Amino acid sequence: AALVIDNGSGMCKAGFAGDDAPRAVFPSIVGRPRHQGVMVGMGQKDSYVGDEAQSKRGILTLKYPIEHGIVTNWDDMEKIWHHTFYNELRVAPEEHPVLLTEAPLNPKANREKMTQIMFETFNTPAMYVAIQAVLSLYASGRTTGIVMDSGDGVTHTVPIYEGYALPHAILRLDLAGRDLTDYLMKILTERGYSFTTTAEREIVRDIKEKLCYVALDFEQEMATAASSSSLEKSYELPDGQVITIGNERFRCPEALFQPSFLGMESCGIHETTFNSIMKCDVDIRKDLYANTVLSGGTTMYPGIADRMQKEITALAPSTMKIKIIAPPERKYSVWIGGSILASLSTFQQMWISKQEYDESGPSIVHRKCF
Amino acid sequence: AALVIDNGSGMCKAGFAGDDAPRAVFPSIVGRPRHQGVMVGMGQKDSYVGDEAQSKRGILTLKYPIEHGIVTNWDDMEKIWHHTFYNELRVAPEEHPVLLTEAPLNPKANREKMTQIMFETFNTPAMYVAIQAVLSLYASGRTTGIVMDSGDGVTHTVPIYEGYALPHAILRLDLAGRDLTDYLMKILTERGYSFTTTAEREIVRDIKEKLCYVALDFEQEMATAASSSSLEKSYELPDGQVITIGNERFRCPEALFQPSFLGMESCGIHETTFNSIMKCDVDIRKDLYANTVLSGGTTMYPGIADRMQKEITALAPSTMKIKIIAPPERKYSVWIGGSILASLSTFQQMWISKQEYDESGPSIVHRKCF
Amino acid sequence: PEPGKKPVSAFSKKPRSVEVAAGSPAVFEAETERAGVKVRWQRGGSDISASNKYGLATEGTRHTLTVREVGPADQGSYAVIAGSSKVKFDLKVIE
Amino acid sequence: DDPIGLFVMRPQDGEVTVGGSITFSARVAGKPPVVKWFKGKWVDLSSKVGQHLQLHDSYDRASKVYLFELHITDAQPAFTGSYRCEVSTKDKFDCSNFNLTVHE
Repeated sequence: AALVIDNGSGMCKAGFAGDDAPRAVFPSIVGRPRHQGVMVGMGQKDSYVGDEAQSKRGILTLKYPIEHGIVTNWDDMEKIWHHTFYNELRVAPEEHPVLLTEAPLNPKANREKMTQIMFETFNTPAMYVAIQAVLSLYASGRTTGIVMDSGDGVTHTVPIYEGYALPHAILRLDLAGRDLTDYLMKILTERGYSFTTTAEREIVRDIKEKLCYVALDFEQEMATAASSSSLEKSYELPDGQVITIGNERFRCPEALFQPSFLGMESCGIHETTFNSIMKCDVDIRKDLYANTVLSGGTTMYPGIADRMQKEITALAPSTMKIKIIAPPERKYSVWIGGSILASLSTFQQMWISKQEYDESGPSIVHRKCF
Repeated sequence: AALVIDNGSGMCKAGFAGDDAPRAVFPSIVGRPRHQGVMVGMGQKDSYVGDEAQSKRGILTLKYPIEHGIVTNWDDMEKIWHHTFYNELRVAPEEHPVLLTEAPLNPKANREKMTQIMFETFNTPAMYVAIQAVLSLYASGRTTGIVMDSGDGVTHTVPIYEGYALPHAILRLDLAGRDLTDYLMKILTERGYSFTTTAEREIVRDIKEKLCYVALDFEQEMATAASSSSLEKSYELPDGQVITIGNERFRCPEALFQPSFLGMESCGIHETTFNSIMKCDVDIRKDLYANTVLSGGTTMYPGIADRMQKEITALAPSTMKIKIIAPPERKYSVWIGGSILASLSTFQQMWISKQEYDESGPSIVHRKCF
Repeated sequence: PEPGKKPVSAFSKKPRSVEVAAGSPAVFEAETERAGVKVRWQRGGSDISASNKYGLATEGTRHTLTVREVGPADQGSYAVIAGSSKVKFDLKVIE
Repeated sequence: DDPIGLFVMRPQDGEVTVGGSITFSARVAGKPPVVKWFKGKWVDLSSKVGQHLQLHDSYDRASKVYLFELHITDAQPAFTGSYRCEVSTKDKFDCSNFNLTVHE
């Protein structure tokens, strides 16, 4: 077999290569005791990792190891990896090569240190760092196209033509699901509800993933929000407090579409996709439009595909039809790409060996891969 | 007197004919209020023009009136011209003829509209639209040669023989200093520094102008960047942030020489100069190589002449010696050409009159000039 | 009817399917007629090599594959290739 | 004896128990000199900075000497080995070899 780990922001997905579903799914968080404990039966347990933290969320102060696709603290990640291999996978790192998924045009330190910790902290014969846009391209089954990959961490676009890549054409976008959560908490305050605590920060996120949905047209629903009848639903907190939301829930996902609410100059996800397409060759543009692939944590809400389709069709030229494919479970697609990628015999030759690292150094990662 | 305006990408240089230094030097930008203001007593100045915008740069969303030598919005240009004639020049358009400099193979509408605004917006007895390659030739003082003109607008090559020009032989190149700035901002992101705002866009350009220099050999310095000592310097931003760069500074200027980093098929500046020479007659080729003249915004960095000299000498036949004349202050040479061109008595007869425009029509520009 | 005779087989003994309990060890024995060739093992998604979680025992013409971590995710098919000859077998898991 | 190096004070060998704290330092005579810490051969300690390992550089005006320090806390058995201290300046290069051992 082989080991596949998804290190995307918020959730850590782990499993075995060659399997349709991963063994371990838990959030990537480290919880420490903010408050002083006054008991005599405790082992004190200073650090908590994984879903255990979720149960003990109120007392603990949650910290995310990974911010904007960049890990702030390396030993927290190590605890997470230790937790994934032993607690749910119940396997040794030595046993198989391990595949990690990384976003395009990511900083050099993250690839070099990540391989260094994987080789030193967990002993493994070989490991490989892959790019999300290329893996989705193979999953799609197309040799030519444009891939917009938006993960929990950062949204990226990477067009491809017949095996040739265009670095200039690749555009990185700073909009992500986690960012929406910060916008969402910020938007709640003006309605009279305020959350300034990390444990309760998750609660708004929980609301966002099931209660929130994407409006066919933002302006029309907001307008009809004044006379809300079906736009308001009741959310039950563990606390027992009752929360009712209306137009507030659908205007949150909107910010990806309309960054102006955020306060940032940069254009939304549909405009950025168009920009990337323009950079690309005119001949290959036509299949780019008809095979747009949606992925990541924030692409889950229904109606995104319909809103994107009309918006891309309107701004884009009508010379060719616009088709968008948005399959369910796209959130887990990145992990899936990792498992399929590691399932290829050709790929095994390609893994970055421990011996190669020691002989040449960390800087060889850019040299070996794209 | 006479009025000379250099409408290049980024900066607008204005002054009086016969002077060795222009009166006004500020960026050609438009500033508008991105965010709504909450104050009483403000004039609510919706539009800001010139250096005033630079002072109030953070809140304002800067927009460039001129893109790739093409003006996107005509009214904004009028505001710039208004600002240059009144605010720094402190003179009326009526008072003197006005000379504008324009790149070769530029669209008809830009010359026709530009004259129309110059005549109808600002009242002047006459105006003329000149071509940069011919003006540089006169500045050089030579009847025969090949002119390589590169600047903020775009790189242009125009060969000349004894007063006769060859339109077919003129080649336009899409590489410019502004393009390098976009490449540069794109390159900074991989390191871990990201700029997505127009206001901070200028700051990387500022870094490029003095910190950056052209390496004799790209591969050699990049190779020795591993153990960088003197290669890395600290740049101070208005923000209060410390930026350190190394091999990154010299690789940016390299792209004009080596477009492959950009990803484009088109050859670099030394190859393009060569291509233009090939188009020209073999007999006149011999003085073309020894009479190469460098002018424009992106030719400022030291060592360009030395790198061009060896590359042209190596690629070109050994049948003739290679000499390149690149005097200091070549950035302002284009503006200088405009001021000197206006100065000659013969030229004044040649200006495109208001009466002629009104009678014959806008299409006379090609008819009257080259 | 099917072809009368198969090409020159690389396995003296063909691994045979077996049934195992959930979480219990699984052991397969395979043999090859010709020595000097390495035998590669493949699982219904990933290749198998001498590493932990899996055990390869090779001696002479005999190759042994042992899996002690086999469970619900191993249900599917296994493929084993020796030189130019390919043969596959099915592992059944009952919960 | 031997040529005069950049280090006024050469690093000294030290042994520490598990979960203990050990500090190693090197002094360089007076722009700021570049100092690299290496483990065993091709391993750079600067890329291993975290909870276990910290780096700190300071200047003492009275002696005109720069003090470079390596901080090791919560030491583990895997940290036992040979460490190299390399300091470079614009005009001269020099280094020293020392061993960190953790026992029991």
